[PDB]
Amino acid sequence: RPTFYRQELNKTIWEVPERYQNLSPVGGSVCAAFDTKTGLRVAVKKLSRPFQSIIHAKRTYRELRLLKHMKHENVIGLLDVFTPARSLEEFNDVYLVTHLMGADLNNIVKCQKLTDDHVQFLIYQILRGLKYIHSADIIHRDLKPSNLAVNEDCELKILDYVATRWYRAPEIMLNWMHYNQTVDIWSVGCIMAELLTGRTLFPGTDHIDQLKLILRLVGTPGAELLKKISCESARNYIQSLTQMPKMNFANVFIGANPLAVDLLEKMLVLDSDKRITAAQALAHAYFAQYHDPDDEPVADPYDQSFESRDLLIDEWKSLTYDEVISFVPPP
Ligand SMILES: *[C@H](CC(C)=O)c1cccc(-c2nc(NCCc3ccccc3)c3ccc(N)cc3n2)c1
Repeated sequence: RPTFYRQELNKTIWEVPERYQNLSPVGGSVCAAFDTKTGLRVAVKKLSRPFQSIIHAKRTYRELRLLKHMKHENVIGLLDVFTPARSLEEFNDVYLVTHLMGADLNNIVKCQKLTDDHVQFLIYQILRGLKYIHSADIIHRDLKPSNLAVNEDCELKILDYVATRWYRAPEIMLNWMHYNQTVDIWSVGCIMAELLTGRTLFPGTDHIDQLKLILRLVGTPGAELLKKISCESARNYIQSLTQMPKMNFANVFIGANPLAVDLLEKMLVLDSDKRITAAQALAHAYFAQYHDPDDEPVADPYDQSFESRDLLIDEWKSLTYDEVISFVPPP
């Protein structure tokens, strides 16, 4: 068992192993720290009251399991997890340790005009991480520039104002209950567009405007999609709209690499059934410089059956304790 030390930072007490030094607040609450064991700079997240309630406790468990499962170069994983508690009885605090990445894509994009090469590399990496996440039957749902962290070498990792709505797939905006993994592809298309133009592709003021902006680009639904809409409300909306043709994306992204344009056309498809998958996008010619199918790994199957369980706080808490105790660090 390691030796811990205590200290207070902005009206919060941090109790951590001596391994971690120079705790410095950066934003649960998150501190930057020095990992003496590896000379890495790391982010230490102390979870905000993880067992306050059933919903807090299930979330805490959900977060830990997910992070323990993610083992991929383009997805934030867990370097360490600990609690100062010596028993389940006193277990009331959870700390998660991950790589501290320098910046995020929103910082970058707001502060430099990217080259096509650089966009290729960045988008390639997002898709590589998406492939792995999707192969685990996980949907991110919240992809946006601030959820993508980058180091000075531009190595990218997917994490967990830049408004969420601006990256949300139209089927989520319309509230479809059976959306799929390709909602993340829509987000990637919107991120790619912004990297290439320095502009938010669809900066809606509200949900209605967001859809107006979207439909202006991609056109209104055809009959092939309308015959797939199960509910009257959504069909009444679609049939409301001024019949709009799809823009030719070459007239939107003027001077972009036409393979970038082609890829965007394949990402930003209104009908999610016809949207390219992450695996398929990785093999697109746009990423010819980076694509290697022998180094684009899939994940082990991820057991999400706990999502459908209704358990007591103590039960969620104990399960979390177990996940903490059983943690095996990465090499
Ligand atoms: C009906 C009620 C349910 C089952 O939730 C329903 C509500 C909302 C959305 C769908 C639905 N949407 C899409 N994509 C919508 C795309 C669109 C078009 C215009 C404006 C915004 C969004 C679907 C795509 C494909 C299939 N198979 C089904 C879809 N259902 C349904």
